[PDB]
Amino acid sequence: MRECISIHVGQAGVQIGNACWELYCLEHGIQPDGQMPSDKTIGGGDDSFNTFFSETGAGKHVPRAVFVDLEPTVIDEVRTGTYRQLFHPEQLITGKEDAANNYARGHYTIGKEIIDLVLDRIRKLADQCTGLQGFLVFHSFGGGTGSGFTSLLMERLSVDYGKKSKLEFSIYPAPQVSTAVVEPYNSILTTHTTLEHSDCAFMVDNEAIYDICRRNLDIERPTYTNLNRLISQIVSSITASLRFDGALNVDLTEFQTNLVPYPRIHFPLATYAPVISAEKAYHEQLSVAEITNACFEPANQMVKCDPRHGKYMACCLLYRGDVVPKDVNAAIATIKTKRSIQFVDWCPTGFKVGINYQPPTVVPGGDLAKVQRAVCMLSNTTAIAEAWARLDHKFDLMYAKRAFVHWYVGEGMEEGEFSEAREDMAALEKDYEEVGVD
Amino acid sequence: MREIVHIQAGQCGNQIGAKFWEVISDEHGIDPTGSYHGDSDLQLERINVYYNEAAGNKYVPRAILVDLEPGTMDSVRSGPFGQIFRPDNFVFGQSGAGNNWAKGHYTEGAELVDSVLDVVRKESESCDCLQGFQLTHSLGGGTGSGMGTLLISKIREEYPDRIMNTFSVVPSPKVSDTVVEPYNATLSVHQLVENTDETYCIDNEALYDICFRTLKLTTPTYGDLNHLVSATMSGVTTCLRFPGQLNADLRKLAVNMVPFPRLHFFMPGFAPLTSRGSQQYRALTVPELTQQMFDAKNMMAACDPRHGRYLTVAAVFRGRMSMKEVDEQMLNVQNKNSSYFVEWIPNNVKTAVCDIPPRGLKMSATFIGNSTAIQELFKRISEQFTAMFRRKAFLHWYTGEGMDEMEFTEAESNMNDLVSEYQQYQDAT
Amino acid sequence: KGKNIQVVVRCRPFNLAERKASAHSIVECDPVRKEVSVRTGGLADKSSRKTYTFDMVFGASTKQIDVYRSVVCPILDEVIMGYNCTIFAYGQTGTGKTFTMEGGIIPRTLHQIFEKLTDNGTEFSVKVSLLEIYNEELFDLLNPSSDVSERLQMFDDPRNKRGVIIKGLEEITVHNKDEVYQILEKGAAKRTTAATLMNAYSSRSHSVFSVTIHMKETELVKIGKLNLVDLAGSENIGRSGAVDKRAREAGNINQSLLTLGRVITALVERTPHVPYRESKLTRILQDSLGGRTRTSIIATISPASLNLEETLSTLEYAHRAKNILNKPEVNQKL
Ligand SMILES: Nc1nc2c(ncn2[C@@H]2O[C@H](COP(=O)(O)CP(=O)(O)OP(=O)(O)O)[C@@H](O)[C@H]2O)c(=O)[nH]1
Ligand SMILES: Nc1nc2c(ncn2[C@@H]2O[C@H](COP(=O)(O)CP(=O)(O)OP(=O)(O)O)[C@@H](O)[C@H]2O)c(=O)[nH]1
Ligand SMILES: O=C1CCc2cc(-c3ccc(C(F)(F)F)cc3)ccc2N1
Ligand SMILES: [Mg+2]
Ligand SMILES: [Mg+2]
Repeated sequence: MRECISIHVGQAGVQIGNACWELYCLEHGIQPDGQMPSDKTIGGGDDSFNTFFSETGAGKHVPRAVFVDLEPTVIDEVRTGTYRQLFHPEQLITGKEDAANNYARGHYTIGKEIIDLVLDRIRKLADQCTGLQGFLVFHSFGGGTGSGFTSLLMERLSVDYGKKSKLEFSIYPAPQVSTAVVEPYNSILTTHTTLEHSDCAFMVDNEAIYDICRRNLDIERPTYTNLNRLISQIVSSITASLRFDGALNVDLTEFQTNLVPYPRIHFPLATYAPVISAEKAYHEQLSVAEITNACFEPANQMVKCDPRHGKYMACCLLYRGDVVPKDVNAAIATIKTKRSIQFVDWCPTGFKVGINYQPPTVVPGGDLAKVQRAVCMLSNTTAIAEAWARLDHKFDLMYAKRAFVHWYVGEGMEEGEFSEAREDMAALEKDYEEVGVD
Repeated sequence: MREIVHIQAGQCGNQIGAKFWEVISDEHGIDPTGSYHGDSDLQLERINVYYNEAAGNKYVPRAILVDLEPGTMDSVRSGPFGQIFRPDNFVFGQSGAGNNWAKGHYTEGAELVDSVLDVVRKESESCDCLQGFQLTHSLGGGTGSGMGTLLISKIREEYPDRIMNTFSVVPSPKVSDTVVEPYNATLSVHQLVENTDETYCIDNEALYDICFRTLKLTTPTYGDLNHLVSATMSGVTTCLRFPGQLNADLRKLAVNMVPFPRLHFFMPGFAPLTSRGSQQYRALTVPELTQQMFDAKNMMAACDPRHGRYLTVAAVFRGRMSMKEVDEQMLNVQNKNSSYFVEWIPNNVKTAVCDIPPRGLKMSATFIGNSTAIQELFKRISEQFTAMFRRKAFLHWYTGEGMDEMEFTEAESNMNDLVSEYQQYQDAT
Repeated sequence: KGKNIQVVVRCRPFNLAERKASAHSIVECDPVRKEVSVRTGGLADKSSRKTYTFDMVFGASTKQIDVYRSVVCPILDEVIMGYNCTIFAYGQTGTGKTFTMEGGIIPRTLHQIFEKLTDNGTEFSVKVSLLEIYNEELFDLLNPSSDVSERLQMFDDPRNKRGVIIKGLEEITVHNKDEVYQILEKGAAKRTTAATLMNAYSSRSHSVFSVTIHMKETELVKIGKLNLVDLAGSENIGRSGAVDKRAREAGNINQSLLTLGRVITALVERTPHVPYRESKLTRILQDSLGGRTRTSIIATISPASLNLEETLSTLEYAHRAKNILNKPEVNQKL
């Protein structure tokens, strides 16, 4: 049916997306060659199929994805990989010159050359393809490439497409530690401007997620890939719902519109539950209540937050595996009765949530065991804003240092823009607070 | 690609740079034919980009041979892997600096231009762009300095675009063969520092002491230490050039390293740092490398890490690291000292993991930071020069050198200005 | 000591380019107030305002001559005393660096200088120089006789640590006004820097014009010196879309402007180290920085809302400038 294409920015963007795609191939059972020895994709090109790839050739499935990188390094890996055989060279592009970590310079210097090719490349696919319900963006806040690239991308994409939805899965520097000095500069500067253009932005708790996942793992270490693995699987679940109707399938975006009362709130924070480590998956069979409850607990929360602190204007539920609404209701009563999750006065209603027939999607070689149901929720809290602030302060300090200016100025970027980022952040925090208050 | 030209010059560097290139060549594992012995494609490509392929798929090393005296190169050529370099590639002035930064400087330049131009043209042709150039020489010794001074300006001058790092041994403050010897260096370096974006220097004495002590050998060998140094350099090249799970571009890192391009340079650090017996026998635990690096001993130059302050420290791990190893290492640093960590900037340290663990030990790290004490110490040396100035010995020779006194004074002067910032570095955490 | 460094702000009449821009004048100049107010918006819409009070404030309306009179005439007397004085123009080109230099300012000045001196009746000589600082390199405009770059090196003359000596440049003295003009015309051509896409003309290079006057009267001998500095400004490369070289050069200066802002914040700091030597300009400037030299700054700003950064940047600057304590001393010599 509908096809979606994913964009990867930075080394991180590609890698993460890479996880996504292969998962898709596996889930379809389409061979990494791109033409599955398995029969053609489900329902022929299913909506899932088409988004993942298209059957052309015919009898070949080629994924709908564009991989972009300033630095040749990561993309070259792709070329190496078997998946590469699947991906026709058109899809995969590499860039000679890396970010190396300047949002502005990478953005300006790299972006100009790259954009034309990419836009064309995407364009052709876009033209050929029926279209995307939306497309996913991958990139790294920390990575210069993601920063610079995204900024360039956002405006252009926004301007051109307009209607087409945009979603960005971004990596938010863990408050625990940046990667670079640069990263705070990059992140804040890049993020604020782009975000406004973007419908919503997503950030990751590297620390929180890594800690949580790792702890869930009860593993000395998660693999970066493994970490990605979690990301992919959840996404796949997301795709699955829209792609294939579950017990309840909803327009994800349309629901999302419901979900976010405001464009002002680009995105509600989203969670996936139950929080499943491999071990966690092992430990229990999730129940509707269990998953929800688990989800509520911050341990579930990939982001480190006090869900208590934030209000819940509303939350969404995704369902995977078999589900019966009765159970849902039971969960509902449990949740509703439970004080702990606070509901904003504004939205009296939890609704709505959706259920998927198919059991939750998993990333291939998934570390975690399968869970009967998978769920995702959106909540809007002040606290989430706070996290941004948390990063912001360090950046602010940097600004105070006024160190890491002439690199930016070489890029001709101002302080004022940065200040604007800060002020916008403050804006935004205020807005978040305002909305956050019930 | 983005090959960088390797330069050996100064007698020191006549060894030392040569050692670096050769060892790097060893790192190449390309057979002496210049074909690639090494099966590994990955190394092969990376090396291959580095080394232009002669027919027979020979690898043309990116290097120039500079002779204080022509014999020196001869020894080099007679030395191993003479074959790998095509004799055409290098040429050296017979004269050399002569021990004199200025004297060498003036004399050398005429020769320098001819040699530089040909190679540079080739090199420029060779890769679409070079990341930069590396220089090996001993500033402390007269020629490294003498050649460097002349060479650096033009060479840097040629491409403002290119970013170059220079290597020179700094004279050991502990002792000098002659007072004059560091003198030649000082003017060279002083001029050099502004000229060159990046300088990497290790005090000879400390390296010798550390090397020797660690070695528990009677003495550190010149070559061996050079080898060690070259090893230090090699990892950086190898890791950056090579894929890495996390790889940082030079331009990032470099820009990153200075809390902004005003800070001229950062002083090198090597990891793992261990004693000869210790390191050889011992294997690094994940935390292990960090700890060694952390301690004063780690720094090639002798500095008290407290005395110095780190604008930033960067280490490149080579090979994979566990993320919790990442966590542990990072955590320790902040914990260890408030002052050690820069207050201003959290995550002071950056690290990248080399995609492939180095030949030999799986994990390797580099140290980044500055030693406050060391820089200050050096300035003191200039003061020693000043005292010498009271002597005003060999003013005439300097006159022959043609350098003005004022350059001397200013050269110290600028340094003096800078040095007091150096303390400031320590002052800031 | 010294009088505090004098800072005046001038808001340009909306540039025609501004008009093409359809730039809107956020900027309000209340010359009575000597207040200039900028619609920041803050986060909010530029209902929000940021208001500064200035030593002297000129709205767009302010006539050029007037400005000069108010700023130059008092300086000229200091020159005759033996003062060393410096006036630097910062701001936007639209704001009228170019508006100011196209007309005087320079041609007017040499005429008046002779008139005041000769009426003074002091036996005097007048020597002029004109150099441009381009990409951190010095180039002699003034003497086409001299090279495109004057042989430029600078050392400390021990009398003033900040005090410096620029070897090789020559100012040629002429008692008459006229000779000066002839030079003046010549100098200008050399001076001219690159034009920009955005602006018909731009100053690629900072221009430094210096007039030295030797005076003798019955015996007291005084030397007066005036430096007229015209800022070189950069535009965002990205905005410009300028050729990479052009962008690079702009970036260098632009970045240099940050460096300039860095030193300035140090001056405010009264921090132990002032990064004069990090720029040839600030090294040359160096003794002037709150120094013995009597210094005035003319910051030009565009009412246009469009350039937030420059408006903000100027505002920040104006605060910083005051902080440094200017010790103009009349350098009267007998
Ligand atoms: N979601 C993930 N984030 C990662 C992963 N590995 C690193 N990172 C994060 O990504 C950030 C670094 O960004 P990138 O590697 O994408 C760099 P980028 O190509 O955008 O620019 P440069 O490398 O500076 O040229 C930093 O915050 C890391 O913590 C990973 O496997 N997944
Ligand atoms: N660590 C090392 N230091 C060395 C070595 N050889 C010399 N040196 C030091 O370098 C300095 C001498 O410089 P050079 O060896 O480069 C002599 P150069 O050709 O530069 O000039 P001339 O004096 O004209 O011969 C001096 O401080 C020595 O102690 C070496 O192999 N290793
Ligand atoms: O194109 C232009 C106009 C001039 C300008 C001034 C500044 C500045 C001026 C003054 C300060 C300080 F001194 F107040 F710090 C800081 C920045 C920064 C950028 C620019 N760019
Ligand atoms: Mg990257
Ligand atoms: Mg020698």
